[PDB]
Amino acid sequence: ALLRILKETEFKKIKVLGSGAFGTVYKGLWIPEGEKVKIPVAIKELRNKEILDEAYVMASVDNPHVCRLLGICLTSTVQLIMQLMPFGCLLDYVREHKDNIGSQYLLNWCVQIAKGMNYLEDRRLVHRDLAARNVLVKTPQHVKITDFGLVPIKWMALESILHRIYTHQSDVWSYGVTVWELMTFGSKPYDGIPASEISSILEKGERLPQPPICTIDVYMIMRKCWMIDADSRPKFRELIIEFSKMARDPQRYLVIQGDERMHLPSPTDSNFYRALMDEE
Amino acid sequence: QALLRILKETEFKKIKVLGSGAFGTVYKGLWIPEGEKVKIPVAIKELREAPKANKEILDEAYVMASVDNPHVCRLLGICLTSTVQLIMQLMPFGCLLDYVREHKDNIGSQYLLNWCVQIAKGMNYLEDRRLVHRDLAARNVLVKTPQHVKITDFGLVPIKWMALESILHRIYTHQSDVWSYGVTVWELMTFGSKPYDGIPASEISSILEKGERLPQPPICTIDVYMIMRKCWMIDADSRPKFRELIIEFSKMARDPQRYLVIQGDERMHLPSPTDSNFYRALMDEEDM
Ligand SMILES: Nc1ncnc2c1ncn2[C@@H]1O[C@H](COP(=O)(O)OP(=O)(O)NP(=O)(O)O)[C@@H](O)[C@H]1O
Ligand SMILES: Nc1ncnc2c1ncn2[C@@H]1O[C@H](COP(=O)(O)OP(=O)(O)NP(=O)(O)O)[C@@H](O)[C@H]1O
Ligand SMILES: O=C(Nc1nccs1)[C@@H](c1cc(F)ccc1O)N1Cc2ccccc2C1=O
Ligand SMILES: O=C(Nc1nccs1)[C@@H](c1cc(F)ccc1O)N1Cc2ccccc2C1=O
Ligand SMILES: [Mg+2]
Ligand SMILES: [Mg+2]
Repeated sequence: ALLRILKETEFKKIKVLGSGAFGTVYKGLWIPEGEKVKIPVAIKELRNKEILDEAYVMASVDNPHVCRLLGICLTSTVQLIMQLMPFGCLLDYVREHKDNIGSQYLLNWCVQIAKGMNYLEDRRLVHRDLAARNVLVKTPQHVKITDFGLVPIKWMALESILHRIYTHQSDVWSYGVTVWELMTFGSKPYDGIPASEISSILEKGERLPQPPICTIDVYMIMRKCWMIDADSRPKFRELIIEFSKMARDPQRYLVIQGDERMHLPSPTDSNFYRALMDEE
Repeated sequence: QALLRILKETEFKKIKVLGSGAFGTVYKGLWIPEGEKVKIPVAIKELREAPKANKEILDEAYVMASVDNPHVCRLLGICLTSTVQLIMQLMPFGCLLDYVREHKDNIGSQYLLNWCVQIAKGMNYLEDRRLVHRDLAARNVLVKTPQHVKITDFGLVPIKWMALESILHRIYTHQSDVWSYGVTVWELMTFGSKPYDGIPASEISSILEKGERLPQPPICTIDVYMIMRKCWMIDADSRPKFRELIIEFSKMARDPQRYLVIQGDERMHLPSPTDSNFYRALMDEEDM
């Protein structure tokens, strides 16, 4: 219904964008038959036709902060088509802007990721791979969650490392690590520590260090996501409220040098961005 | 208002040339948001002739940057260089004239009538905003997707699209726009034929007073051609209103094969919901 079955003669892979746990992402072109136009798309080639049933679920998501699977091609290697995000993922974005971000942008991203994760919770889809690399930037003012519903030890809750149980509260943990990535401008969590040892350091009660720009107010939220008791860590609905609260007074909760001249887009610039690449 | 972004050079680059018109050349361009590594496709119209003049160009730019309708194009930005350059969204399918030419006979009756409805909706919106188009023609109707057209280059010599009272006097009205709307419909129904082909433009004024109009397109039933002819009546106030045209064409679009006789109209692909959602998610996320 909302998933278009494509045939191989309708799209072309052009450039490789990256590789992850399961799949390689290409920049591609959609070639509508009978037409002379070439529309850019993102294609994930993976590494059971029932997969069609899985595809229908991701084609059925409806939220401004959740990516939708647009099409699939099954003739050979399973290929999936979704809208291409020219800004790439949020992780690469925040690294390349380590010097010019701003508290207003950072806190709003936390709101948007929480909104998307709450939507997935309402639909009872567990992400199982939330991380800054799986948050796509449509525009700098608008981020979207991807590759949900399907090796990454440093984002997994303790109950996911020891036992293989992924819950919405396990997603809350990975949400906490995702915020940490943003607040550290794309730092690698537990840098230098082998993944084999992360299981053990968490039971000793060691967490990720406090980001230098974070007040304790925001750091308490992050740490609250990493509590060993899954049912005691925050709910996504609460995260929306807290971060939305902080976004109404951003300089009070994030201490960034020069935070006054690198703030939210002007309405003229917002209208220009929106008419050009974000009309939803 | 203040929906017009004043762009500076070095923020956009002209890449490919798309065409030239009465005053200006349109390029495919790239917007490079400052501080970013991204290349956003745009359409750029560089005018033809280069002070104080750009204060009225700016005043119109603010007006055209403020239109809000699904079937009316919006001016997005302007660059105030020697030659003024204008920025709007790039329509990769191009104008409706070239589209209907490259799909001659390959178009279904359902498509043709829907375009007439949408152009009328947009032209009625411009009337609601008290803006005279002054240049309605199939070349100034852009195809966003095949199911969605938008009006452009409004509110600013094309003798064969002008009402008689515009040729013999520079009087452009919403009712004179109704005339060019009729000529535009004729273009669509003839799959992009040239209007009054073979008659010199200097002589068009005289043939209209003698009562000669554009011929009936072979695919048009008598009902569709009668609307067209009412658009070209010498009495301006006797021509249809745009909202009446919306109602009329909407009625015919609910039974297109009753009003358009097209060979193979049963083998002519119609818009399927799966294809609609795919087109919209990729290039038409706007409300409609
Ligand atoms: N729709 C898209 N548009 C643009 N770039 C994309 C898109 N999807 C993915 N990418 C890029 O492709 C990279 C790799 O894709 P992916 O296969 O998801 O690996 P990953 O997400 O980074 N790691 P993993 O969580 O294990 O999949 C991402 O980091 C993005 O930079
Ligand atoms: N936004 C756009 N996206 C894509 N193609 C466009 C766009 N605007 C204009 N074009 C193309 O550029 C061509 C030339 O533009 P233009 O200068 O307006 O000439 P024209 O509209 O054909 N004649 P006229 O408008 O009466 O002066 C058009 O015919 C279209 O094919
Ligand atoms: O395709 C995906 N991502 C892509 N990156 C570049 C192009 S597509 C990914 C996905 C996309 C989306 F919009 C929303 C949630 C997701 O989980 N999916 C979907 C799916 C269905 C059946 C089997 C495997 C996968 C799979 O891996
Ligand atoms: O810019 C236009 N067309 C373009 N084609 C390719 C890129 S822009 C055109 C226009 C665009 C639109 F979205 C809606 C209505 C319009 O009248 N305008 C606007 C304007 C303002 C001041 C002086 C001259 C012009 C002028 O020519
Ligand atoms: Mg991924
Ligand atoms: Mg034009």
